[PDB]
Amino acid sequence: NAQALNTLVKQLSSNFGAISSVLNDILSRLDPPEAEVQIDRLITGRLQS
Amino acid sequence: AYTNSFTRGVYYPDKVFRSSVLHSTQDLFLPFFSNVTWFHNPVLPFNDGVYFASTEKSNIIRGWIFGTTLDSKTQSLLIVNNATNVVIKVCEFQFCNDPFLGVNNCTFEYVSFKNLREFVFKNIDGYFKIYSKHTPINLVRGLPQGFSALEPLVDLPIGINITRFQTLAAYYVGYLQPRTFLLKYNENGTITDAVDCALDPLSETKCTLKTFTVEKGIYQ
Amino acid sequence: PDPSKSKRSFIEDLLFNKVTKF
Amino acid sequence: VLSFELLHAPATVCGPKKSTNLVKNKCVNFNFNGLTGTGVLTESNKKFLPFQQFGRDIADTTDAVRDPQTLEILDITPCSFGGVSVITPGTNTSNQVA
Amino acid sequence: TSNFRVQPTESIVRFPNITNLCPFGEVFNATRFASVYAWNRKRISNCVA
Repeated sequence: NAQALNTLVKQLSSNFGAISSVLNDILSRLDPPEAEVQIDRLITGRLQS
Repeated sequence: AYTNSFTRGVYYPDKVFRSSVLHSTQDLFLPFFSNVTWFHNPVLPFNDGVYFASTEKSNIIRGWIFGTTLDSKTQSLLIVNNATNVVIKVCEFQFCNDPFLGVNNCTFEYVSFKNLREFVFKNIDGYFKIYSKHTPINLVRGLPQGFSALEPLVDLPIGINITRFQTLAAYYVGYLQPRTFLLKYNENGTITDAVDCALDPLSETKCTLKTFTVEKGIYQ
Repeated sequence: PDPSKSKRSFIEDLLFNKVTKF
Repeated sequence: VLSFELLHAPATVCGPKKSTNLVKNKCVNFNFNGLTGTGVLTESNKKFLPFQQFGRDIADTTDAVRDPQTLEILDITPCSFGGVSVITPGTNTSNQVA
Repeated sequence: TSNFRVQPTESIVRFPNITNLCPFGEVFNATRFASVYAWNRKRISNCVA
């Protein structure tokens, strides 16, 4: 259960092919259209995790 | 001529405090037990990054020069030591094999056997950086077996192309390689032990487990 | 149980000792 | 007449440095040197080395920061949070809840 | 039914103390310049705008 919870936490930092895993990067660097595509990659990653 | 590097050439990879913990990173680092070149002198290649060290007594070494040419056509990097401190410039000088006596289209400038001094000179392409350490040692010419990490001094926002370096006590040179490492941090934020992941299968096991101790068994 | 203590037994205490973000 | 030019060299004159007063022991939104977040900022004894700017826990999550305007090494607690659950008898018998 | 989360009471920013007068008062308060063709150029760098 420690390995499961720590792996679930570390996967927050994985990029899943998005520009960054720090969500505030996308929200500050990109205009809403392209930001939705990069956030949808992170959602797809974190959700599959 | 050559000498064993033991466990020297570890440096703080990022500006992050960590405590009572094991952390792992992949970057340019000096391999454990590598052959450093022994000296007590010529122009040398930089490769992807330089480790440099000397058995200091009275701050004998006057500085270093780095670049593609080291001989005009571009602002080659110049570094110089005054007392405990450092002078830095980028210069198009074209001196002979006595640049310490030769003493430039410049675009950047800055000013800051009893001992061992150690330095890492690194290009990140996100500009250039320097890491350092100073300690007492036993008066032996060969690098003593022991551990401490090198700490950052400067970022140079200079963009200068580097492929060779030159120097202005015994001394040693080695080269950084893209390698994974494991780093142990004590309570007080300090890197205090390490593993070079590729060194041997036991070292690779330590790095597989994210530990320093391995129990009896079989591990992929 | 030891009544002087979480009123566990002696052997229950060894078991509670050996077994060992937001 | 003052002339303004921009080259590939790193600029040394910026004069921006967005900053505010620093509030301890309350839940607050924050930025330190571009590290953004939100949580309860607190004092700490955590011995950052002079070049260290940020601190992290075992699960890589940030736990401390240097204030760039003082010597303070703060510890960052997350926002206080938790699930809310409603205790109810069956609605057929009473409408009271806790 | 829901998740409680103690909201940010206020917002904070910290960056290094720029707080260094730029050498600009030595030119505006000067009492001697030059001609229009023989103008000078005082290279100003490393300060706070």
